[PDB]
Amino acid sequence: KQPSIGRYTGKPNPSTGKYTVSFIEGDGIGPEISKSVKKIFSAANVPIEWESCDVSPIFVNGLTTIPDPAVQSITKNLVALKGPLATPHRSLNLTLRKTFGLFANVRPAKSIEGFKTTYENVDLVLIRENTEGEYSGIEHIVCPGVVQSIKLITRDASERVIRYAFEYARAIGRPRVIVVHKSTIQRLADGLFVNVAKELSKEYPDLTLETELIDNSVLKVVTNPSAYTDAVSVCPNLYGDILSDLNSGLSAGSLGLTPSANIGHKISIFEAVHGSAPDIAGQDKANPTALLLSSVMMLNHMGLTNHADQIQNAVLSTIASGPENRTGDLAGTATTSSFTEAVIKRL
Amino acid sequence: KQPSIGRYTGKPNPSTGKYTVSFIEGDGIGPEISKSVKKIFSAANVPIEWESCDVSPIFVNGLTTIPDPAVQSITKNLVALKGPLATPHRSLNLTLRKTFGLFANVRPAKSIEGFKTTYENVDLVLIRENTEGEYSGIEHIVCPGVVQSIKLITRDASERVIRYAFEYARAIGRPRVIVVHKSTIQRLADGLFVNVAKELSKEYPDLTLETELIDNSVLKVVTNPSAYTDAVSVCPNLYGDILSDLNSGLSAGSLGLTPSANIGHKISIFEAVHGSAPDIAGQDKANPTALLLSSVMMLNHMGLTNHADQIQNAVLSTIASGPENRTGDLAGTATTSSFTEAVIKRL
Amino acid sequence: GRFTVTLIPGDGVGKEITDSVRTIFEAENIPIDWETINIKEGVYEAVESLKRNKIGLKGLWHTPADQTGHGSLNVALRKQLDIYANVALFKSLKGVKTRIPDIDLIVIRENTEGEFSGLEHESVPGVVESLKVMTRPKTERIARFAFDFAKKYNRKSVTAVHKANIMKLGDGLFRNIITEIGQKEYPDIDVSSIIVDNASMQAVAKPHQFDVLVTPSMYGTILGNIGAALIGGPGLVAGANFGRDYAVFEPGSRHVGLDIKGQNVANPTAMILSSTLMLNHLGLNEYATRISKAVHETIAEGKHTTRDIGGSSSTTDFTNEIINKLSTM
Amino acid sequence: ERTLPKKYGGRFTVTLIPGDGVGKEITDSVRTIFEAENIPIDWETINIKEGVYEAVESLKRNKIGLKGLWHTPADQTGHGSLNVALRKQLDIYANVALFKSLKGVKTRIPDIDLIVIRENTEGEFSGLEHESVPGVVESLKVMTRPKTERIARFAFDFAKKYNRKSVTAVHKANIMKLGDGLFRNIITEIGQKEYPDIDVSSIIVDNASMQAVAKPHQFDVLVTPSMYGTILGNIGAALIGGPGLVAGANFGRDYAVFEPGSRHVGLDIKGQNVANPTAMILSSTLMLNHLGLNEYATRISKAVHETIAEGKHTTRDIGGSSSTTDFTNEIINKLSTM
Ligand SMILES: Nc1ncnc2c1ncn2[C@@H]1O[C@H](COP(=O)(O)O)[C@@H](O)[C@H]1O
Ligand SMILES: Nc1ncnc2c1ncn2[C@@H]1O[C@H](COP(=O)(O)O)[C@@H](O)[C@H]1O
Repeated sequence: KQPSIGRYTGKPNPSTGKYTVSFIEGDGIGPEISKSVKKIFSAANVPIEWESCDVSPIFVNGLTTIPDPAVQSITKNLVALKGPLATPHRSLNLTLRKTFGLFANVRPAKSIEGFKTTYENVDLVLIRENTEGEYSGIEHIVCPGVVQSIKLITRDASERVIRYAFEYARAIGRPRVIVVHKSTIQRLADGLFVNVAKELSKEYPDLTLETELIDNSVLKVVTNPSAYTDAVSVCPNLYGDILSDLNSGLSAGSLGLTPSANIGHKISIFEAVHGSAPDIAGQDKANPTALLLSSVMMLNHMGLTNHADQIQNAVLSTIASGPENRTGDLAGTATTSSFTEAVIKRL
Repeated sequence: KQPSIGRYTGKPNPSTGKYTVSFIEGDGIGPEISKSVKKIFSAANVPIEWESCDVSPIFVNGLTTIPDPAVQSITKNLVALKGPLATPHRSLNLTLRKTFGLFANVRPAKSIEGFKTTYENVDLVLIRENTEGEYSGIEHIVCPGVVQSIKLITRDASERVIRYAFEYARAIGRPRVIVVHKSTIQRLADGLFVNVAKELSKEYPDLTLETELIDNSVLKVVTNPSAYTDAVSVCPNLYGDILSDLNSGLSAGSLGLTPSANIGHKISIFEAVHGSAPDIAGQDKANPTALLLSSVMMLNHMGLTNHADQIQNAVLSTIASGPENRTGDLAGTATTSSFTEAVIKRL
Repeated sequence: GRFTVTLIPGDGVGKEITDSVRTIFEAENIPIDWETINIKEGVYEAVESLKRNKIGLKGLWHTPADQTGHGSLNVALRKQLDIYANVALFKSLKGVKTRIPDIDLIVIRENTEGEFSGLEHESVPGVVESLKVMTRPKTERIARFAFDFAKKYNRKSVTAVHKANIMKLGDGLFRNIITEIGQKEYPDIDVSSIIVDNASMQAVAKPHQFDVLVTPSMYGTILGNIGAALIGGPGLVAGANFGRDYAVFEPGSRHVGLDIKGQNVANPTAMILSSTLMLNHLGLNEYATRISKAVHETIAEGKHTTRDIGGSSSTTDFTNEIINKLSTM
Repeated sequence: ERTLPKKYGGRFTVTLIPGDGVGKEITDSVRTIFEAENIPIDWETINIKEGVYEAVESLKRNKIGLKGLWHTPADQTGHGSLNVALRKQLDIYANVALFKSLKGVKTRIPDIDLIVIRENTEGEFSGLEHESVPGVVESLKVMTRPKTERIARFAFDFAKKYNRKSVTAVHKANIMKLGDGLFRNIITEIGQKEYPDIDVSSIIVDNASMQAVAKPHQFDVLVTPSMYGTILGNIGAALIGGPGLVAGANFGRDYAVFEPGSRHVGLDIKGQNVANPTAMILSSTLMLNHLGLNEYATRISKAVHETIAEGKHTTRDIGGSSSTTDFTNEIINKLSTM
């Protein structure tokens, strides 16, 4: 059972056996990294047809809006899979969450088989509040040389993230769920977050709730990543933004391998978190793995367990073993091209 | 029909024909001013028995609380009539509103027959938000020589005051209802208040909604008080606190004649707004008129129209004509004693 | 020998009421030349002008109440020039029927801070916070200005209006700093406090007890309008704004008169009188002493006075009586 | 000169605040090494709910202190840091933590040497918060030019004094454009027109966190507001072995308080004599260098440095089996033969 909170409303397009999913190839290495996914998906017989759309921003009322073509598409099919895009007057990614009601960032960082980094056995899962907190637009110049940035924390916004965390922890069979905070000096703000978890704790008795200060969350994770391999950590916007980029640093030393999932109430977008890599674009050197894993995340969110496990457990995860495969970013010699067919083989 | 918003839940005590009302004689001239009311009420055959209680504060958890005796009493009988009390660690009047959910101050200022002041034909009615606004406890020292006092304005708190105003304006047959504000420079704060009135405006089509800046509300009222004799003005906490004390200044030059009503959702307290006048206490010189009129405002709130109009239209209002009556504060020569019997005569 | 002053007619009766002054000025051949400006964000050009000339004479601009409205830009002008002190002069006039007569009080307000700090936000929908800033520096400043002013114009009493019993930090700081530096400097002057609501009541009922009132932005708008009414109306009130470097003179009552624009019904007493304040400032004041007596006598002398005082004359006619009385002094 | 450190005929009087958790044991370790080296300092030692007053008052007399960490509640009616209270009330505005790896310690990335300077009194540690309506909470984060210019110069001054070539400002200025913006500017701004010899740069806190864990050698000195310093701090703490190896110090204009650079109480192992005093001792040496001794400091640091490099006899958390007691005595032993 997938998490009740951001539940996909299936419905395959009655005319075809398939489900509809918006793409958003994105720019840069996006196109190549993209059709790489389309092919691998084809081969495995995924009940999915691609409705690619363009999120290049309009500017209705000076405030950057996202095109109707893409809005209608994405609101319709309750799911989308975007690759990386450039930096085109109101964060593109921000107006993307605001127009689709996305409120939770899910960020896993797991060690990759056959790619040696300094940290080992790192298998981490973190849910981050992506609505409020330190990252509300609210800041003021109270006088000449004095500024206030205002951190906003509400029970409503907290409740629904903390829920998805309990429910996601359950959906992937992890016993523990840790609320990262700093009630120490942010008594009210972080205190509310923590209490809301403590109160929700009771209607999820199969999971055990722990509370940790970022202090320790960062100390302990870096000394020993595996202590959280039964994790799922929930935390407010800032701690989340840092811990997730940190976790990735532990798992892979960069974030060219990291997948993210942006869960909204009825919609949800799944993206790779690396950049547009404009300088490697077209030359067929990109590494689909990142986006590819977001595809898996998406599959599971949709309910297509069998396909997800198929494309992940076998394929990519396994084909990233043997340096004739792999890509330039992992010592490997293979091209985006050869990685994709080399993948589909064990597909 | 009395205003839906703070509706009294009647129920006369089945054993007696009467309704139960908590008193709170208060201190200072309170006792004398009080039984003055008890007598006048007796004479007119009011369906009311007095359950006097003491609000002398406890201090549960350093935070000043109000005694159980008085709480039970007042929560029970859904109404109380307090006289003036002294200055005993958390405003006594404040913890009085917070523990009984009082949220709206109703303040009328009308010229008195046979007492000449500088302003004439002043008949004013003002409803004031007594929950939030400038008067929330929220203030901060942002650094060495810099302070923030925070004005809080919410739709929930605004809605229910603005409602009682439309509904009270209706209940006393005034066509116009004016929202005093300063959207000019407090765009969001006062803007929200104003919009909430403008939106409520529609579900009260018998009344006409106007909007005025305190700028004009104070300018116009002082140049010509009568321009608002079809008034009922609603406004946020601060503008309210000032305009009401101002209105009284116009009507009587002090506030020894001013009655207030503090409306809560299910409870409601009716008090005189003058002080404890400790130096005139016992000597029988006080002036019940103030509290007495609050009695009237209570009667109406309870539904006892006939009695209220009786005790107001005749009595006091009329007995305050002839200097042999009246009290020392109005040139008169009469005592609290003689004022009360002199009243009951035309009662 | 020729000053170049800034002229900002502004909205409403602004344009007419300024003209009245121009006419009385050239008819008295006063050695000043107007640099005159008109305007949505060219409130820039007003600032830039005043920064050159240092001195200005202006009416009021209009301010929207809607959400996508632009914002005062009367305050913008002051904040951007740090013209932090407003003085309004409420002195009753001989030929004017008022409910309480022989009244003479001054209201000094801080212009750049307080509830005019214009910091506000909406946390969640339907919940709005407006932040009111109060700072020691800006407050010590106005405090001294007020006392300095009271000393210069032989005023005996200075009273701080506040709500310090509720906003213990904000208005508290204000009340302290004032009384505090009226005791260790300016000991010759009587310092006191008064709570804004109670102040409002005394002002309307027994105004003679007040001399000078110092207030934060808001309370000054309120006591201001009480004073405006007390003496006849917004058309009789001289006003001036001061900073360290600049000075802008405007009506002390602060009303636009949008409704009677172009009708030539308006009363220029306000504008002219604060115009005389400006003369005294840039040292002329032979003229000021002069043309004030002109308008003072004109309005005391029954009819020929303008509509709102109880006359039937137009702005045009009232102006010409002044220039007439003036031509025989 | 009522403003130098308490001193009477050659003897400094330093403040000692053991504090909660392994505090009491870890301080003792220093005492012992101190009298065994016959260092001319006398401890004025204090213990404590709001007598955080007496700590302040003491430090105001002596000017210098050596302390562990106090414990801080997470519950709603808890008292509040009072580690920060101490600093705010003395305007000890600058925290320095020293993350330099040690010879005898197994770490995942070796040969690492970076410093994290954080502002102590401001930022998210300003402790201004309120609940407007029920369920809605705002925490206000203050950033002011004066407090920021101050730390900025302290950082550069520090980097110059200890021949550090690079200074990097950690921020989130892309989102909190005013708050962290001001911080990033003021730093880079006054690293360009003063301190031109030093390399100034910025880095976004999240990305900084990632580089720190994956490729830490690229960093030299990091300047941060209160929060980011706690975070990068703990990354650095882990990188070198743990919280027990990190020297720390706090500086104000008039006072100086020396504490562990990692900031952990060790509540769980209180009284067990398992704790590691390297942290305390090393920051204790920092204090000696400060009040001018430092023959001693140079000395007793080499002692602990060699002790832990020399395999067994080291304390539990480094990979040894010795107790706090035993580790201390190896230092005093090595010391007795120098
Ligand atoms: N020159 C003037 N003389 C007399 N009254 C004026 C003058 N200008 C404006 N007013 C008054 O102020 C009001 C206009 O200000 P407001 O309603 O705030 O725009 C009108 O009701 C007029 O009665
Ligand atoms: N003084 C210390 N030296 C080294 N490690 C410590 C020290 N205090 C605590 N720790 C470690 O940090 C963890 C607890 O840290 P804390 O956040 O202070 O409770 C424990 O598992 C200890 O292993």
